[PDB]
Amino acid sequence: SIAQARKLVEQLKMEANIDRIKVSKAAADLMAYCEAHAKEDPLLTPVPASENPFR
Amino acid sequence: TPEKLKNAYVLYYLAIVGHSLSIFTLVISLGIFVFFRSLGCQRVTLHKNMFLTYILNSMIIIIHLVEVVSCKILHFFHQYMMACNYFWMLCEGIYLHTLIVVAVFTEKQRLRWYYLLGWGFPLVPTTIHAITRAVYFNDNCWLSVETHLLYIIHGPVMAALVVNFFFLLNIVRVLVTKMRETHMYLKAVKATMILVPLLGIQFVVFPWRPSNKMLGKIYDYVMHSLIHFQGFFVATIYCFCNNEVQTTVKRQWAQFKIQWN
Amino acid sequence: EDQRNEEKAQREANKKIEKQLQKDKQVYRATHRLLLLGIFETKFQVDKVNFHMFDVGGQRDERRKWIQCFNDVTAIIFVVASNRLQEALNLFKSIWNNRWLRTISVILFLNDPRVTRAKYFIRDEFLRISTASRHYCYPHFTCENIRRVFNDCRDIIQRMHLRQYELL
Amino acid sequence: CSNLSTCVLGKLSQELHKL
Amino acid sequence: ELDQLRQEAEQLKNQIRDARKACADATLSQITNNIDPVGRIQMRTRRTLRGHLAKIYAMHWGTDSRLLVSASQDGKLIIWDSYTTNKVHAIPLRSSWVMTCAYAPSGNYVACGGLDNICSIYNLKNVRVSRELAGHTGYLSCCRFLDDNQIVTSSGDTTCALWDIETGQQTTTFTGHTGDVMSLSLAPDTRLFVSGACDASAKLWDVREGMCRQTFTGHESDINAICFFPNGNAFATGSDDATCRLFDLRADQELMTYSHDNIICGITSVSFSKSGRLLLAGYDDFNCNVWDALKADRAGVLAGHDNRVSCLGVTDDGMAVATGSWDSFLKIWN
Amino acid sequence: QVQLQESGGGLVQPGGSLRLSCAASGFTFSNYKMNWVRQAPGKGLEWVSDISQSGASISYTGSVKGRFTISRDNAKNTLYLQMNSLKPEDTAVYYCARCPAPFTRDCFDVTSTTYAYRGQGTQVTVSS
Repeated sequence: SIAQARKLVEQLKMEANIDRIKVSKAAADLMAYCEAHAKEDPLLTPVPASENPFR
Repeated sequence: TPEKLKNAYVLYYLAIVGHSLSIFTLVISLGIFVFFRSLGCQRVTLHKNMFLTYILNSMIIIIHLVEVVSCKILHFFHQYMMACNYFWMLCEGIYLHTLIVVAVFTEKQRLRWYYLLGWGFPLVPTTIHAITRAVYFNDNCWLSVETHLLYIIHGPVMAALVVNFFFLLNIVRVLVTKMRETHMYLKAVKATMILVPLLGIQFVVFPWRPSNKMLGKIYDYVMHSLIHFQGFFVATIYCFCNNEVQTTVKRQWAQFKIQWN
Repeated sequence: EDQRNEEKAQREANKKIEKQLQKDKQVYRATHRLLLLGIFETKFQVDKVNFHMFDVGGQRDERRKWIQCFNDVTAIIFVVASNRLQEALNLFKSIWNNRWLRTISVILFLNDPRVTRAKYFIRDEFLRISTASRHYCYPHFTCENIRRVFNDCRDIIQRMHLRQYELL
Repeated sequence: CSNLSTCVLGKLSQELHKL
Repeated sequence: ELDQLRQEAEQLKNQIRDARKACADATLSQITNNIDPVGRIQMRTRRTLRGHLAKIYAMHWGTDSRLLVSASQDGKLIIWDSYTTNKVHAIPLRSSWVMTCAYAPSGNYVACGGLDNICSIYNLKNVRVSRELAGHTGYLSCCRFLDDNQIVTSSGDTTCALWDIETGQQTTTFTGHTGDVMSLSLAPDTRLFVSGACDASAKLWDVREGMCRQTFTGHESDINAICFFPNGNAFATGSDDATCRLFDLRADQELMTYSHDNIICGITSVSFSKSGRLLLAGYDDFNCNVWDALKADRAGVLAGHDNRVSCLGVTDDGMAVATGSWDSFLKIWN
Repeated sequence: QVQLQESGGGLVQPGGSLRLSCAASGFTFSNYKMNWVRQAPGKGLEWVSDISQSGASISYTGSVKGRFTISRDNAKNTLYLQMNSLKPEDTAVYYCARCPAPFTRDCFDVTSTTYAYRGQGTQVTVSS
């Protein structure tokens, strides 16, 4: 299990080196995407029965 | 005679109350089967035809009740509906016995045969009775039941029921063995009692109205009460005490509260 | 002007498929699917009924996901080997109390005074888990074995049909 | 039908009709 | 030799945990809560596709947004036409146990993988098996197409694999998990695929290299189904502790938790809307709660099914939601 | 996020006693069902005991029944296992396993082939 353990540590350092944007910025980005495309969403904003192909 | 008229009137009241209540529950039970497509099974579709027969038999009896060549013709329809209803009970008994005992796996292979016995076969004895009664007897409204010529239509009906009673004996014999290999007496008595209305075994176990007046009157009350509510007791045990429809009804009602308002 | 052609094309495209599946629904419902325990699927006929059995010898022993697929089956064949016994009791105890395999029966195959008591002991221990919780255990022993899986699934289908009429 | 259980309606209808 | 290495990994792991909490400094609920919620979503069933016999285990739409493929447990793969409810193709399968189906983005290939641990590829130009991929040692849970040539599959012997169809060999293999990898979703840029497994872990893989880029462990039980946010920076995961969590790729931690104490039922499928504001989650208590994904409120409930919902998909034009359940009915919602 | 840490162990006399204390972190301990699992040197993994979600329903393996007794405490967020009159034949590595689902009664955690939710292992050793 010593040989197997080496694989876990090398995996950990690879994922530890990344830089992280802050949650405040990331939440602002996710909120910004939803605000921009909410007009073009047929489930949030419903479409009339002429535009709806399933009618 | 005043007592006889009073006795007949109460039974007449019982027939109207008993059948109207029975037909009301039956249409709801039959309605559940057609409306809910999830309940589609081989027994259920066979059950659907039996339920309409009860609906058909109850309405014709009530329409016969209000009136009491056109009179004769309606009675001929009444003879066919009464006969077919008893034969259908044999058909369900035939299906249940085959499903449990003879051919254990699914038996939708011979469904055409059941329809011929259920609907096509009752026509021949009733048509024999209608033809024979006119030439031999020429009864008015066919409203005499004391004649000796009713054996031809009712001979097969009694024959169908007695063999149906044999089927119940096999089913209980199979059931008790299954319980033993697994309070068994309580389930066994409950199982036989619920089986009786659908198979129509009240008639065979009480075949003849006795000659004693005290015994006859109590016999009259029990026989009239069971038969008039036989369609009601078929609809409750097989559409309300039945567990699979009970689950389906519960989920549907839940949706009815949220999407309504 | 091509909407009419599309309807004519599709409706006689759909009709050949729907009449195909109704000649496959008859063969699907005439197939009593089985599961063995303890990748290879072998279907066979004994007395003119089809038993489509799926051995799971090629899968791993993390069974908490691929055993939920097998909820549809009729009977789960259980083979034990004789601390190889107690760890087979805990698998049978797990499939018994599972929220998706609550209605699936189990057939046991466990494969002269000293041996007889030992065979009796295994039967008692397994029968103590069936009483803990709609589905009944069927124990068997050593020493034809495929007729016992026909004769015991027939009891399952008789008991599956008694429940429908609320009899047993 | 001879007062069998099979035709309860028959004897019920007939007696009321007579009276 | 093992204990000293474990301490080094633990010290390295400690560096992750303090950095993640320091980076956070806010939660998504706080900023978002001042915005107006969407209210109640009324979705009405429009089609009900009834052709299957056994339980519908998986469905996949097409980028045509009109044809969908569903695979049941009776060994039939059916390519429905969702507009006019007609069946285009019915394909018999060599194995009746089939746990996934995939529809190629060009619409020329249909792949279904089952418990035979073989992904099969069906050509659509009768229809017949073209290439069968047999390299896994467990079972095959989900599969997706990158393009018409290369297919990514999440097996159940802890390894995601990238396959080449014309050759038949795995070009790359991903072996980071410790449990049966249940579901993968693909990024919109089609270079990164998250995988959810039985470790309560979601991992981020870059398909060109073949190594675990990121690891998201915030769940408590097996992660059933996973779906990207439609821009490519976040994803939602469904687990067996009745919790949906939204994890961000750039902030490397969990933004939100979608859970109630009335919900003691495990998620079987997750999907997003077109913009991403609505989070749809199928549960195994036979309904599909709709979550306002920005504010963790329940917008509405889809309660039309009769048995456990297995797959849930939203079209690429965002018009419809098609759920497939264990009662052999695909219901299309608008 | 499930991490299970264990105490206890060490060289013991024959017929002594030991207390193995599994510490649980990451999950809500009140909803899951704990299990202890041996692994003797030269054997596979065996099963030892369990508790239900409340602290009521306890089972054991036949070899340890009457000698070992286990208990959890949900507020302290721990699990215990007290051995008594230990044999020189049951030196093993003891893990603290958790069944993978909340509010159920079925478990699949005797496996060696990469079970996720189990502890590090505590080498109980009995010399003579």
